[PDB]
Formats: sequence, C-alpha cells, structure tokens
Amino acid sequence: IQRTPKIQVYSRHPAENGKSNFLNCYVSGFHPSDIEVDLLKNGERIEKVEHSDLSFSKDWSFYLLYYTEFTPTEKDEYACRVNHVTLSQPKIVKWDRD
Amino acid sequence: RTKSVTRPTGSSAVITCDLPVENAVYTHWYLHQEGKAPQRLLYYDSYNSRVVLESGISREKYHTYASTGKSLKFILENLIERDSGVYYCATWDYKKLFGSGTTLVVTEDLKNVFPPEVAVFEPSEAEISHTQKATLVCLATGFYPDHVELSWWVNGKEVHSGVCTDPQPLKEQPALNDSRYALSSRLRVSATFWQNPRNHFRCQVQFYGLSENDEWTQDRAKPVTQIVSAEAWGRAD
Amino acid sequence: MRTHSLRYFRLGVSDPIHGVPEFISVGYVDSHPITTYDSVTRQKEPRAPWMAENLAPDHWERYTQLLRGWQQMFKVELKRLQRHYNHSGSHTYQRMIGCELLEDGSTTGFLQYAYDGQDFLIFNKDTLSWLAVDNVAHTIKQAWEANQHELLYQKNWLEEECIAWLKRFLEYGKDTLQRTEPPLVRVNRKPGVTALFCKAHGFYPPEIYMTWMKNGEEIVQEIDYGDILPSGDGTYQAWASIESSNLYSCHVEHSGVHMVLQV
Amino acid sequence: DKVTQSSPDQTVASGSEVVLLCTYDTVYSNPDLFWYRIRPDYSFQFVFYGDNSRSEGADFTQGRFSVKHILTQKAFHLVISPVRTEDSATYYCATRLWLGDPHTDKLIFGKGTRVTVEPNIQNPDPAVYQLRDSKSSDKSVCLFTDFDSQTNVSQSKDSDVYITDKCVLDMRSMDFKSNSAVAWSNKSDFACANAFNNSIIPEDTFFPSPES
Ligand SMILES: *[C@@H](C)/C=N/c1c(NC[C@H](O)[C@H](O)[C@H](O)CO)[nH]c(=O)[nH]c1=O
Repeated sequence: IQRTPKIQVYSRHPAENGKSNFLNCYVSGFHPSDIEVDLLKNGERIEKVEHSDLSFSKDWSFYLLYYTEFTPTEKDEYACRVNHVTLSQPKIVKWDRD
Repeated sequence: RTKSVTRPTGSSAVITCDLPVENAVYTHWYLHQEGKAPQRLLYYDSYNSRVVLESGISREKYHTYASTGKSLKFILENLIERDSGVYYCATWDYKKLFGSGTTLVVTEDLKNVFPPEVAVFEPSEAEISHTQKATLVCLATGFYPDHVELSWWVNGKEVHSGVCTDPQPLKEQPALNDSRYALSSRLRVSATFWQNPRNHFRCQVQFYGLSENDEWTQDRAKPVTQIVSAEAWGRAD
Repeated sequence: MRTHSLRYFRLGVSDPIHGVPEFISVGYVDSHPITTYDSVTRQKEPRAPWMAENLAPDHWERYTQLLRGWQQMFKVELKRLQRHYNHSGSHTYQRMIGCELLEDGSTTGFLQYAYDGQDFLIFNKDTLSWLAVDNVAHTIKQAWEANQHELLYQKNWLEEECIAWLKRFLEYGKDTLQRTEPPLVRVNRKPGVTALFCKAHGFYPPEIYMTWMKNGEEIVQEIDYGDILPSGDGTYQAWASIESSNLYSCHVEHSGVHMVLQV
Repeated sequence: DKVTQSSPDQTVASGSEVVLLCTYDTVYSNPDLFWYRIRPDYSFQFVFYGDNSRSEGADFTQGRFSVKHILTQKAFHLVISPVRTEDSATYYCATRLWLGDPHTDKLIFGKGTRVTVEPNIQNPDPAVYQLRDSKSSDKSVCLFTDFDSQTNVSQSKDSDVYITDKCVLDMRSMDFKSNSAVAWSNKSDFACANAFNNSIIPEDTFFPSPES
C-alpha cells in the first residue's frame, strides 16, 4: 500500500511585496520516494532552486524542502509542481498571499 | 581472586588482566592507591593496536603483551615505590566492569626483605568453659613487605565462615623508616567441634616475595614467593 | 528537560532507477542529519561540522566497513523477501533503529523493519522478542529468535550505548542542538466573518502549545489549526485561528515559557 | 570536571541509615554519575548509576541502596537504609567523560569515603583470656573478646607489647558475631590482667585466673 505526498507552499518570512525573501515548498508523507519537484514563476519553472537532502520519518515516510530566494510582486504567480508515481499527472498547487 | 606481585625498584613488572572475557576491543587500565582517588592510567585500542595514555605519564613507562586468545598483560618499567598500589583492568559491557586486579609493592632496597613466621595458639580452656566456643589465634611476624595473604584450612579445606583477619599490619619498631610487620587472625568454632581430635586446623600464609628470575647474594635464604604454615589438632581434654 | 532522539535509517530498493542508488543509510539526531553512507560513495561521511571535530579518524573507516557488510545483508534480505512474496519489479525495504530520552524522564528503544512501507517486524527489547505481522515474517521471526546472543547484543546497545551516543552528540552539537530561539507571535485580522490569526515564527524547538482563551476561560475547541512547518533558516513557524464584539487572548507555550498577548 | 566527596570516614551500626555525600561539577547537561565501592578484599564493584532522569542499581543492593540526585544543588548522594556489616568498605563516586567512542570513555572518581559498620552485640561478655602458646613459639597471647562495639581499643602503653585493634568474627552456622582483639609480648612481667590497662575497659570484664 502506497500513500500520496502532501504539498505545502509558503514563505520563509511574512511576504512583503518588493522585499527579498525565501519561498519554501514542503513535500512530506509519501511512501514511494521517487518524486520530481519544481517551482513555477508566472507559470514558468524556476531554475535557481535550492533544497535540503531527503530525510526519513518514523512511519516509513519521507519529507523534503525545496526553497529559493525571490522578491514577491503582486503580478508574479508562484506555484509548486510535483510528480509522483501515485499521481496520474503531475499536480500543481499555487501559493496564497493571505 | 586478586593476584599479587613484589618487585625491586627500577625493575619491570607484569600484570595480567582478570576479566570475564579475555580479549575486548578497548581494554582500560586504572591504578588505585590508599590515600588518593583511583585514576585511569591508560587504555589499549585493538584496532589501532596501540595504547592511549594520559598526559601525565611517560610513553616509555608501560606497554602491552596482548596475547591473542588469552587475557591481555600490562608491563611497567623502572618501578619506584610511588608506583605501589593495585592495578585494575576495565571494560564496558554494562558499566565499567573492573577486573579482579593485581596488587603491586616495590622496594628500593632488597636487603631488608624477610619472610614471615607463622605460629598457632590453641584456645584457652576458660573460653570453652564460659562460652562453649573455641578461638584459635594465628600470628605472623617478621615480614617487611606487607604483601601477605592469610587463610584457614580445616581438614584441608578453605573456610570463609568464622574467620577474621586483621586489615592493617603493625610495626615492631614504630620509629624505624623501614620496619617489619606482624599480623593476627582468629578462627572461632563450636567448642565441641574443636574438642574432636579428628579435626585438623591449619593457618596458611601465602607470602609474596621474589621469583627465580631474581638473584640472591646473602648468607640467608632467598625470600621467594612461598607458603608458610602452622597447624594444630583437636584436644578433648 | 527536553525530548531528544537518536535514530538510524537504512533503505534499499530493487532494480532502482538509474539515478536512485541501491542502498542508503543515514543517522538523525533530533531530526538533524548526522551521517551518510550510500551504495555509490561506499564511504561513511559526516553531515555536521561538529561531528568530525570530536571523532577519531578510525571511526569513519570502521563504520564504513560495517556499513558495507550491512549493505550486503540488506540486499540479501530484500531479495529473500521478494522471492518469498513472489513479487517482481521494484520494491523497497526499510530499517529504523534508535532511542529517545523523553522530557518526563522515561527512555525508550526501538528497532523495526518494514517492507513496502508497512511495518514488518518490531523488536521488543523487554521481552527480547520479535513481533511479526505475517507467516512469511514469522519464518524469519523464528530464524532470528533462534540466535539469542544477537538479541542480547541488540538490547544492550539500545539500552546502554544509544543513550551514550546521543548524549555525546548533544554535547558536541551543544551550540546547534541545545540552543533555544524564542518565537515571534503576531495577530492578523484577514472571509465573510474573518478570523483572528495567532502566528509564531523563528523558533528552533518545534514543540509549542497554541491556545485561545476568552476572558480567562479557554475556548471549547472551535480553534482551527495549521501545520508547523520549518523555515529555511533552521527555525519553525505555526499559526492558529478561532473565529461578535467579543474579546479573545492568544496563549503560547514554548520551551517552558508561557506567553499571553491579550488582544 | 571535578568530583568531591565531602563526607568524612564514618562508623555506623548494623541497623542505622548511611548517607554519603558526593558533589560534581561538569559541563555536561545530563552527566552519567556512578557509585562504586572497594571492599577490604579489594573487590571493585558497581553500586548505582544515576542520570538526571533515571537510575539503575546493582543486583546485590536488594532495595537497600538508593540515590538522592538533586539537580539544583548538583548533588548525587548515596543512601543505605538497612546497612549491614557486609557493606563496610571504601565508597567512591565517579563521572563519565565522553571521549570519542563510548567504550573509550574515562571515569573520574572522588577521593573516597570509608564506611565501617560496627556490629550490635546484644549480650556483651567482655573477657580477657590467655591462650596458651604452642611450643613452637614462646610468646604469650591475651585475647579480649565478646565486648560491645562501643568500647574502643587503645594502642599499647609501650613498644614492649604489641596490641592489634578491633576485629569482627562472624559464625554463619550459629549466626552469631563477636568482637576480638589480641595482645602479645615476650616480657617476663607480662600478664593478661595488665595487658589492656591503656584502654578504657568495661567494669564487668572477665579476668580468668591463670590457675584454672
Ligand atoms: C556511523 C556511526 C553509522 N552508524 C550507523 C548505524 N550504527 C550503529 C547501530 O547500532 C547499528 O545500526 C546497529 O547496532 C545494527 O544492529 N546504524 C545504521 O543503521 N546506520 C548507520 O549509518
């Protein structure tokens, strides 16, 4: 039995428009540990992505963090694109400024 | 269970580890002395096959035999009286499991070493009449190295019940820097048991002296490691 | 006192993708990576600057050799499991071993094996047994319980050596592990009937209590909660919402200090 | 790191409670502390282990040993509630120094506190007998025995006579233990009546007549 990962997109600091900060994508709770994770700037992939190493959970699961440095503007749209074996197509989750 | 060795000053000494397992990966070595706290002298690393010592000791002071399949040995060089004490091997299984250890005494001069004389004194009839219990006294006199081990044997069997041995010897000459020692022990048994003439009592002092490796040049005998003894038989009166 | 934990994880995969290595093993102190060995490097390496500072060079070589041996054992075990289960393709095998020192004073010790993400064998150190989940698991259960010296060694390590390893690690990484960074608490307003947000930010110890109270009386639940996620700097963050003309107060407990905002 | 045992050497009874004081200063937040003992036979044994959150004792304690570990005062005390004569020994407390690998660690000990457990003589019968010598030796032996532990043995008045100190003799078969002290000399004016004149002797001490 396999489980789908959990996607969570947020910011390192309270996102103020026109202020350098970090965008974080936190993917946790997937049994098959083969994923593809990308960050999307205005519907286009970001290339200056940084990430920590893959880790283990006590429930035989994995978690990962993909983070980058950016400057938020209301015009720009930021999303996280993930592909997993349990997903028929790579799912995309957008970011809410709240 | 604790071995014992007496050596001259400036000579080497060998001590074997008495631990449940012969060969451990790391084997530590500690010294205990009467007045001060025990301290770790060193340990042996089997992987690097070397001794890790402490910062207060010279590197050319100790070394290891480390016979495979057998218990490890530690060798000490250029002995001095301040090296006298008791040396324990140690290992980490549950806690620091210390071994049986080996007591070591070393002397500057080998001229003043003597073996002890063992005498047995029979119980007084008054004590038998008064308490219905008999006390036999063993006195060992005239040994300079306080490295003796006293025991009692009834019918040729070592006894641990009803036996008391003095923990500190006493000096014949309290004003002498190098004075000889005397020690006393007591065995108490039921007076009926003593009055049985079949029962044989023996007081045995294992004296730790020199070895055949050492040479002797005196008119006297050679105070080698030996067993002195005295004995008595039951009196029914 | 704080709740600390030492863990070691081993992972193996059959017929992996070209990128994916066959065998990986890594240790974690309080969810911080400590060591790494893999089928590609074939060498054990640290993942913390204070690790190599205090350890001897012989340690890495010795545990690299032992990890090669453990790699071979893991491969043969996974192959046996696939043979028994009649499972083809790519499957996974996992092992976790470690101990925890809890804030209440109690201590634990665990050793579990899992296949395809489901628990397979759990070692009970007090009974010195192996609780299994299958007849296929029962076979290897009996096989391992045949050897009792190994079980004694496992219990001895889990009870007496894992704790010493964790304590010397916490003393080596005292700057990074025993530090504490207070959180930053903020209230946000904005939702047809907008809620009030209590937000904690930039705290290293990820254990926090987040509550709401009305005029000294705690709310009867009705508090929405959000996940506590880590910021990229090594700290953590969290948030909570509850909701008029009614007064409320946020309350937050962290690392032994209780804080009130009194909106 | 330093470990100090402020408690001096103490003599207790076979039914009292014994407290041993040990204070430690270490940089470690959760140090491993230990209580060990050296018996007169030089046996080095583990008594108790205490961290801040748990403790584990030796099998021979049988609930008679406990540890008072107070973090605020940095204190690690050892308490023996039913203390017996079998526990007379020199006790040491130690701490474990993390040095690389756990099996390479060192223990640092205190200078040591010595505990002497005197027995409880229910029916004291202080007596001074003269044990007749074997013809192998000429020395005369006077034995003072069956006295209470409260009586303390004083050394010889002169070097002409040699007097040992108190010793405890236990008959396990009859479960009876007594105290004993020997005195010997080769002087021509040596009598057991005058042997222990330098020590505080009980007024009811038996002085058997030589003409028995
Ligand atoms: C270097 C310290 C890596 N160790 C490591 C370990 N280490 C010790 C552990 O006790 C061992 O796994 C068990 O005794 C085996 O039964 N374990 C591990 O799983 N991965 C590692 O990288």
